[PDB]
Amino acid sequence: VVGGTEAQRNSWPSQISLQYRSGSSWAHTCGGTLIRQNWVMTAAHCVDRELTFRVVVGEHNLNQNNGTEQYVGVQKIVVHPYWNTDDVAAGYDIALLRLAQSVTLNSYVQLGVLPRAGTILANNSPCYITGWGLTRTNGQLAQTLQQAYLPTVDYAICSSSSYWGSTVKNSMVCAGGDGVRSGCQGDSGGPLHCLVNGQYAVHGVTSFVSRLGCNVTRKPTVFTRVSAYISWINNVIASN
Ligand code: NA
Repeated sequence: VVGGTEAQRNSWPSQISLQYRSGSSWAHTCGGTLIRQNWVMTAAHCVDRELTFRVVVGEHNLNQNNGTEQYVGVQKIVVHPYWNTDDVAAGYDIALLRLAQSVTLNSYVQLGVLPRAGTILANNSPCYITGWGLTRTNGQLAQTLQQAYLPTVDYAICSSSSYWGSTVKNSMVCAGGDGVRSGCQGDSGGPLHCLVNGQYAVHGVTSFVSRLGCNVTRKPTVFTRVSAYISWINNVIASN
């Protein structure tokens, strides 16, 4: 997350770290959101690689013991059937991971709340992106969980030529684009939390940013619109 601030350690209890085995150790690769005690929602492109994955919940500082982490293997990966790895702009960048064991809920570990199906945010709605992503374009991962304030940018605007043009679809949400704050590598798969009717819900799964750099003016970060996939998600969890 570029231009973020460190999160309080109990602000975003549905945030997870998806990590892969790198030698004798694990490295953070992307984010995701706990949606059942044994299911996580992330971006399809995060699990393109044939790696060994684990999920970490109750994480805050990636490089120190917090005393709150639970570590759980990934048992099954279900990617959206229409996902196409060499066409992120077509959409369907979403995947569900069934965990090996169900995690225990507490103040650091809670299920993310999903919007009702069809829900679209008005232009300029207050949202936060969270994650451990690069803190600068071509920079390094944050140590501690970051959050950044990113107002939504409605489809009519984000799909205009000076923004994203036709590359953005109705099945996506755009947020930010001020050139100071944005998503960045390592944030992918992570939540966009938006405050609606007093309650934060996860409206977005971080999907892409410009190749020109993470925080570029009029290129808001693009997220998969969770409220477009509610039935998909339910169908998958019901059938697995
Ligand atoms: Na830690």
